[PDB]
Amino acid sequence: VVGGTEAQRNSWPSQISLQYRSGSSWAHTCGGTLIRQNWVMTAAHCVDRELTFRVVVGEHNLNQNNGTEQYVGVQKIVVHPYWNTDDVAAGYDIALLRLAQSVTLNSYVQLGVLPRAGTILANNSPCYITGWGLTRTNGQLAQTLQQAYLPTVDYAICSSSSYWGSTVKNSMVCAGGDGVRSGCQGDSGGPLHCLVNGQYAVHGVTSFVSRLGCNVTRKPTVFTRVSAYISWINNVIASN
Ligand SMILES: *C(=O)c1cc(N)ccc1[C@@H](OC(C)=O)C(=O)OC
Repeated sequence: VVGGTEAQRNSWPSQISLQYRSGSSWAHTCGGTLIRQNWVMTAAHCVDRELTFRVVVGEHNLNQNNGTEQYVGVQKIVVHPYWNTDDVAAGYDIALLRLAQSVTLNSYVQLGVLPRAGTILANNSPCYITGWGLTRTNGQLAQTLQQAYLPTVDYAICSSSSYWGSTVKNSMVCAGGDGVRSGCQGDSGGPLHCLVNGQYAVHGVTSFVSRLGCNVTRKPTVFTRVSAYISWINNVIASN
């Protein structure tokens, strides 16, 4: 997260760290959202590599023991059938991770609330991006969970030429694009939490920023629109 502020410990308790085994250590790669005590939602992109992955719930500082962590193995990964590694701008940047165990829910560990199917937000809707990603373009990961206020930008503006054009599809949410605040690599997979009827709900799974840089005026961060996937997400869980 470019241009963000440290989050309070308990603000975003559905945030996870997606980590891979890196020699004899574990490194953060992605975010995600805990959606069931045994299921995480992230981006397909985050699991293109055939690596050994773990989930961290209740994470605040990547490098220090918070006294609130739970560390859980990934038992099965289910990527969207239409995801293609070579075409992110096609969309379907969505994955569901089944965990090797159910996590215990407490103040640091809650489920993410998903929108109703089909739900589209109005332009300039109040949303936050969270995550441990890079804090400048070509910079380094954050140690503590960062948040940025990132209002939405509706599809008609986002798909205009001076924005993303045709790169962006109505299966995606765009948010931000001020030049100052963004998602950045390491936030892929994470949540875009948006305030609807006085409750924060996860409308976005972080997908991409510009090759030109993370914080680029009129290049909003692009999310997979969760409301487009609710039938698929339910259909996976009921059967897996
Ligand atoms: C996501 O964590 C990530 C990581 C790496 N190494 C490259 C790209 C990405 C995505 O970044 C974000 C901000 O989502 C990405 O831009 O995918 C196209």
